[PDB]
Amino acid sequence: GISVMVSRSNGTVSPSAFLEPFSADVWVMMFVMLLIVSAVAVFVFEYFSPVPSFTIGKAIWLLWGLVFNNSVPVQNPKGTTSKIMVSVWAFFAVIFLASYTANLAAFMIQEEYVDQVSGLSDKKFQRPNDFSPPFRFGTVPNGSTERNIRNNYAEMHAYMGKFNQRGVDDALLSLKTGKLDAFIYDAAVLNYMAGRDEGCKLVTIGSGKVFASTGYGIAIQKDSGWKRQVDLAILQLFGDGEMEELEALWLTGICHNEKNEVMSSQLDIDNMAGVFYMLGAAMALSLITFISEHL
Amino acid sequence: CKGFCIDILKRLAHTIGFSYDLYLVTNGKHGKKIDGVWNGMIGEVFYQRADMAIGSLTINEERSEIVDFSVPFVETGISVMVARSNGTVSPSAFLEPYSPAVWVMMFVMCLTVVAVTVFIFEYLFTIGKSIWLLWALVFNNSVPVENPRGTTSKIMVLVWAFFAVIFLASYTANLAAFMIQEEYVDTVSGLSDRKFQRPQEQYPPLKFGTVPNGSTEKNIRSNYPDMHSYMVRYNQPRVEEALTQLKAGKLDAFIYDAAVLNYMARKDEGCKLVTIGSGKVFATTGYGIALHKGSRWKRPIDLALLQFLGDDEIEMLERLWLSGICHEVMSSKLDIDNMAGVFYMLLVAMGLSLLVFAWEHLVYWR
Amino acid sequence: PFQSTLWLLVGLSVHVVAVMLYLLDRFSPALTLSSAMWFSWGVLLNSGIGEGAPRSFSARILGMVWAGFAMIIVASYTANLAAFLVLDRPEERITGINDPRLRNPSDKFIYATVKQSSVDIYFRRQVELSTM
Amino acid sequence: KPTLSDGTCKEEFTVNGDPVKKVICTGPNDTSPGSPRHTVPQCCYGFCIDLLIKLARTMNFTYEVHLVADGKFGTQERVNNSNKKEWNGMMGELLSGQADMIVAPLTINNERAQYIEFSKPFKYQGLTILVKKEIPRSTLDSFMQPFQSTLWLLVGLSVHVVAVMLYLLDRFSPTLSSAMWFSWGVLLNSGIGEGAPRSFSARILGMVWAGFAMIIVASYTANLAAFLVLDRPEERITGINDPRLRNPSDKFIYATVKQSSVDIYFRRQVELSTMYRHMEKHNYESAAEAIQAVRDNKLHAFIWDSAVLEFEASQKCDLVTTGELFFRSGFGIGMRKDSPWKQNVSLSILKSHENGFMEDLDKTWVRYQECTLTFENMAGVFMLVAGGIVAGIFLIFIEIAY
Amino acid sequence: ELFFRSGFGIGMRKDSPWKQNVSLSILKSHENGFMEDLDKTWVRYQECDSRSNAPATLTFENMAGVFMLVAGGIVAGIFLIFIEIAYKR
Ligand SMILES: *[C@@H]1O[C@H](CO)[C@@H](O[C@@H]2O[C@H](CO)[C@@H](O)[C@H](O)[C@H]2NC(C)=O)[C@H](O)[C@H]1NC(C)=O
Ligand SMILES: *[C@@H]1O[C@H](CO)[C@@H](O)[C@H](O)[C@H]1NC(C)=O
Ligand SMILES: *[C@@H]1O[C@H](CO)[C@@H](O)[C@H](O)[C@H]1NC(C)=O
Ligand SMILES: *[C@@H]1O[C@H](CO)[C@@H](O)[C@H](O)[C@H]1NC(C)=O
Ligand SMILES: *[C@@H]1O[C@H](CO)[C@@H](O)[C@H](O)[C@H]1NC(C)=O
Ligand SMILES: N[C@@H](CCC(=O)O)C(=O)O
Ligand SMILES: N[C@@H](CCC(=O)O)C(=O)O
Repeated sequence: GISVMVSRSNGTVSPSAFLEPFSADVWVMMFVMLLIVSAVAVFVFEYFSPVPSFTIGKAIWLLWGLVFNNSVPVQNPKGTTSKIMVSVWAFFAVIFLASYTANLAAFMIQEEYVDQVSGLSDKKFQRPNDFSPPFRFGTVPNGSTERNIRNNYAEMHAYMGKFNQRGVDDALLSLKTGKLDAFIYDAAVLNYMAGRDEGCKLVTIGSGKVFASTGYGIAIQKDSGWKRQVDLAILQLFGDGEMEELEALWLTGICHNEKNEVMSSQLDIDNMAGVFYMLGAAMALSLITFISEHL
Repeated sequence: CKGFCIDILKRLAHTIGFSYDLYLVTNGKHGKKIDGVWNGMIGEVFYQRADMAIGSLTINEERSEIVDFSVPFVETGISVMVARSNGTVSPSAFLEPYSPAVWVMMFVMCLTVVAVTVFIFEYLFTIGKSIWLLWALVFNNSVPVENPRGTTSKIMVLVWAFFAVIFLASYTANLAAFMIQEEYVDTVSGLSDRKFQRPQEQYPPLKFGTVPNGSTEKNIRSNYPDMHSYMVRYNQPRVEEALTQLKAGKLDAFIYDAAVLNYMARKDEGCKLVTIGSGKVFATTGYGIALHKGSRWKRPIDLALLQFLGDDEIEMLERLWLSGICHEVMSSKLDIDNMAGVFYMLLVAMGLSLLVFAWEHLVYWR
Repeated sequence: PFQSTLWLLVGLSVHVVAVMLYLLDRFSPALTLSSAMWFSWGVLLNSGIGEGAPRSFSARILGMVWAGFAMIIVASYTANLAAFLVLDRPEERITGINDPRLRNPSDKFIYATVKQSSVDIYFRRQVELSTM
Repeated sequence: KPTLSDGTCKEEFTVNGDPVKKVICTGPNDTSPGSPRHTVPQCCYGFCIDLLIKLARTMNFTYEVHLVADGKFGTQERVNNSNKKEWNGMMGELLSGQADMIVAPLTINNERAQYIEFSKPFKYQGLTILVKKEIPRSTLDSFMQPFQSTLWLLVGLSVHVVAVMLYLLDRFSPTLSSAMWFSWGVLLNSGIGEGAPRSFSARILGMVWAGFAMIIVASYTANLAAFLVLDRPEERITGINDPRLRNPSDKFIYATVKQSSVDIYFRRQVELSTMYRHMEKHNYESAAEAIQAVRDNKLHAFIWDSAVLEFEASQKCDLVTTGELFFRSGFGIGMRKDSPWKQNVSLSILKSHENGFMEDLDKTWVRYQECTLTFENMAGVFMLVAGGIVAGIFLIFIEIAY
Repeated sequence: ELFFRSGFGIGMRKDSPWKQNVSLSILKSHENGFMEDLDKTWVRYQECDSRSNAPATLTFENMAGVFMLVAGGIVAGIFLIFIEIAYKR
């Protein structure tokens, strides 16, 4: 058919990767549990027991500083029954924090990467003159894979003129260098090249996706007499299983590009973008409360 | 009749040329001596009631003195098969995921810094109050500690605080990597273990047995007479009947030839039966075709069997017939035994504390 | 993550270590018995309650090793919980036509197709697969 | 090994304390490698020699050991004139009358089985491939793998900007030193400083800031606990039928030892003609030369006996074996067809298998040798401590002067 | 994995006048996107997802003992109050 090749080096990180553990319930409904224990301790456990002042404001600060690891200065209450309640809550923080780390490591062992393109109808191919420094793609001329594009997508055929390789061997070199980003060719060869490349640095878009399914064949002379006898011979090889052996002997590759397990990843600003914008809401959240605090 | 051995027989008759007529023997099995006579596939060849005895026959020394075998085509010995136990990990993994040099060098950095942060406090705090602080940051701030009062002494502990996070965060990462992928620890060794030779000297009486009237019993009787007398009470009349005993929990180990136990250990539902030694074989003697001691067919057969091994025709027959599924790690709870390594760390400290207590107490007297 | 027998031993080990901290410090040349108890729990549970601290040098070294046993037990807990979430995966499935369960079928396994179709013709002209 | 000046071999002892048994070997000094050489007595000892002394006592004969002249194992070569075929090496001296027995590792074949009679094998084995281990361990030299240099550029900027704001909201509501020490305390989790958010505005920003610190540490641990598991730079040959072997890529050089039995195995098959001709121009003369080539990266694979390659793997500890056995044929003592010792030799090998005698010869001569984070991968985390001490000292002199 | 690859096809009797133009309309339809459009509407509407490794998220029903522990201890201290004051009384 027709397939597209890419470099697989850049990939695409997954933003907002920290709120997947737990859900919108265990986060939100923990605050009310925080506010209940704090209110009960100050007004019942501490007030009605013997042994300067322990208001609600310092109590919520204390119980907030144990869930996020003991890091902030606090004040501890008095009385025997008050410390028992605080100690139990500290045993809830250990379980809550420990499971969060263990669960997060599970999601980053079995992560999945997405392609930068979806096919031959993506806007990067159809309209390349409206983006950042434009996408680079090209194909070897004088072939079937160029005649099909020239009839259906003549708008992008003109843009493909500048990028025009002169061989499959040469085009695979410029992909690793960076002179072009995509290579459009036939699917029976690009699959073999990707499966016989060291380091697994070349992959096919769509995990083996075709777009104009037309197989090979023998070009006999027109109105010949050998056509029927050849067809029955080819159809006989399929029945005996003599075609799979030939594929195993010649068309076998070693790279496991089918497996999507990315060999580790490095966190960057784009990857770690949600955490900073979580603080972004707090940049003006206190500033908004600054004006209302006067009244 | 069909099988792995029969496919060998058809090729030999095709590549050499002769006519045969198989017939099952009813007198015995595999051959045995009753002090004067032989019964089975060996006695018939010995008494000239047949010419060859193809099948699963083991090359021996007692048998090879009356009949002549051929080139072996399948390896075979003795092995022990036991039920798969719970996943066992090394208890010493509490301190293993590191190096002795890391902890040897761990305290040489602290000893220098504690002196520096105290000496620099003289210019504008005892040593005992310095070790109690800098060491405490390593295991997370959870113990009351004194703090300095200098605009530069606070800077040094910031550097130490940064190193504390890296050490703790990395330690819990290596431990997960070790407990995700690992290898199971074996339980028993082969026939030379102490549970077999003298089983009556341990509180749990190990239960094992084998099918009588074979070659894997004559081997045991003439080498380990002490073990043989104990196995008399534990005998089974069939291989499949003995396998249910392991499933039912009655027996603990089954001693049989390796070429059969390996097949039974692969063709299984759930694959909870394993062979001790990960494929350990004792007294290695392959199979063979018995002949008439003068059969004159020995040389053509041997050159025919050795020709198949030159090609890969025998290898194909192994893939077609002798192949199975689930030829690994287990999620096991920690339990006391696996975590018992770290409890010994505290035991030494309790004993060491008393000796230091006696040192201070006695020197104060004088 | 931990067996029920191991958790009860951790709780029992807190009192035993704490009880002789008071004995060790008092006899040697002052923290009350109840004040020592808050010290042991605070270290294990990471809570920030209490103020009592050991005074004797011999008493310090015991309450100092205990702060290392508290970190190991917590660290081992989160490493095992990362093994009950990523290691729950068995492996048993049919792999193509070359699977042993198909070449040599048993009575417990049953497979079939649709009568009078292309698959019937495929399984007749091949003589090696004459057993299924 | 060479003998002493006196003439007798050195007296050595085993680990248990049993002296080893040695004989006198009279072979060529260097097997004439382009230059003539005479024969000098030497010392021989090993698995097969220890087995030879057992047969002499049992069968009551006398022996004298001499090495092969050229040094090969045996194959059939054609004379230049006509097509007269004669054997060469250790296999061609048995038929010529210069030897009566061969106690050495000889694979039981079919070509040599038509001229001599072997015995029941005394060791079952197979063929396997040998490669060289690469990338001994992950480097991890810099601890900043999870967070690129861009992260630390602004994370350290984030603590300062949040610190100055903490001084602003509380002050102008119904200092710098107090605010700065509190901000760094949460990030690194150090119990220092007494500054607290007394005002309401400073509290709401401080509570959120505590959440940010926990997230950074949690992400750091998860990345390090996931990168270690997902570390697999696959380079294994996976035995035979690998695409890199059936179809050579002109950059993978693999060979074996001349003559021997691997050459016979590859020449008979016609589907292996495309790979036999590749290594026909790279075959070495001895196993010891091929092993050294692997270490020096002048060779990439080696096809030889499993019983030998699995002894060098546990000794060198720098190269490893990989693949699956694909030619099962044991060893065997070779004799002429008219020898009368054939039956007794074969009956004295089956008995030793079942007596446990051939387990002592395996423990003594084969199975005795078996070759985390550590200092490496964390040298960077050590220099910051020293750098902090050195940098801090200079500021102290200014502090004293201030 | 697939082990017998042979596609479909419109069957016609031998000596049929339509045997050429039927086989030329199919080739053109492949290259015009028509047969990659019938696949979209009739064969390729996803309805249920698959198992990409074992990703597990934690919900409230997963954490019952943890939250009932603090809720089960808030009443334990109330009983302690009635006996803590009893020490002075
Ligand atoms: C192989 O062993 C057999 C049996 O041990 C030997 O045959 C015996 O040889 C002794 C020698 O004098 C005779 O007295 C016996 O009568 C023989 N037969 C038996 C049954 O013992 C045979 O000689 C050995 N082979 C060689 C080459 O010596
Ligand atoms: C393609 O056709 C053009 C025009 O005929 C010719 O110049 C060129 O050499 C051909 N081949 C390639 C690879 O462009
Ligand atoms: C073994 O042989 C004895 C000989 O009498 C016989 O009684 C016994 O049943 C046999 N056991 C078997 C074949 O399992
Ligand atoms: C073994 O050899 C010795 C040496 O000549 C000789 O006495 C005889 O052949 C044998 N001795 C025995 C069988 O006692
Ligand atoms: C097929 O097309 C050709 C030209 O378009 C036409 O002449 C012919 O009649 C067509 N076939 C049939 C069966 O009508
Ligand atoms: N598979 C194509 C190669 C040429 C091309 O893709 O341009 C053909 O044979 O026509
Ligand atoms: N199958 C082997 C062993 C039988 C057994 O262990 O009883 C034989 O024929 O001798």
